[PDB]
Amino acid sequence: TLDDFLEQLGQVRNMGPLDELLQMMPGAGKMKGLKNIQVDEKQLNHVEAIIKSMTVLEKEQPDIINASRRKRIAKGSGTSVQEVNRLLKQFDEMKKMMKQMT
Amino acid sequence: LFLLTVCTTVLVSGWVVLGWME
RNA sequence: GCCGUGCUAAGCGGGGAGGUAGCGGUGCCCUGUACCUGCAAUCCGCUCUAGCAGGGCCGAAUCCCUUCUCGAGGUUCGUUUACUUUAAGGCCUGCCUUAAGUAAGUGGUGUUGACGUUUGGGUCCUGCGCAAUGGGAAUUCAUGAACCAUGUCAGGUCCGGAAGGAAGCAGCAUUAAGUGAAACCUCUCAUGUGCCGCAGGGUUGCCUGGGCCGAGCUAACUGCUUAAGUAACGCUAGGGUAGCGAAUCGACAGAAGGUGCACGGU
Repeated sequence: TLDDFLEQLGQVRNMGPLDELLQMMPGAGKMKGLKNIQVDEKQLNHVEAIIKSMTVLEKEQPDIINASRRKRIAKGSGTSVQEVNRLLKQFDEMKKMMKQMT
Repeated sequence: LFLLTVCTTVLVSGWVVLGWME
């Protein structure tokens, strides 16, 4: 859920240098992908604000988040709307990859 | 095992931040 | 005529009833055995009178005919008596459906006096009226809202060099939305809550039981009595049948009489 997504971005900022993993310790580059470009991010990080605006119910069941709920979340994070819709699509592909492996 | 799980989670978060096509 | 030897006729069962215009037979019955065969029942062969045809036995006669007597039986009509079948006719009789009244057997209830004396319980139907208390709400406490209440909104977010604003989520009140807990105060509907307000139907038409006083009603199942109703089982007419009678035909037994011819001898 979104409470877990923020924790992953929060732990990335906590333990991440030069987008490590990606040879952060040598530091030259260094971006692990290459790359970088960051790769993420000055906007993926905001990702934290969108999940923060959600309720406890909305976080536990993201399938309940529709038009009237989205419009409320966007106004509380000062977003729109395409940036939040991007974060949720990325999270959907993550759980598909998590259940398939470990 | 727990440590491994944590690492995996972190990786997933990083990927999300990067963004990528479906 | 008396004797000897022959032949003919007759005969070799009859009767009753029906039928046929009769007279017969075949058939049915009555008496007996008393020759044979062809015909006879939509009757058939006849019509005087004889069964048609054909054949065998006996012969004038105790064994041929006639008549009286006796009487097995056929038929018909009528009465008294018994049985069977069928139908009217009716309070003899079975039975519908019954009116009135009373007696005993049983229950019961109430009609008269229902006076009068006793009591308990119950009823108990219609209709309206009402409160009760039985249910449904305000109310109250508790709780109580990511996004589309609110109050208070830490922390992230934005505008900005600052002073000051923007978006307003988590959380926590109260209140919407609700939720839970019980009950005064508040609304609403009402059951033996009261029959408390009353009317009508019986205010005694009752329901029930018990102690009672002469009729009563009811089961009128039984008794007596009187009056109605259907028809046959038990009653009356016709038919058949037995003990009765009349009529008319008649087997059988028995009595009285009548029935020929040829030749030879004399």
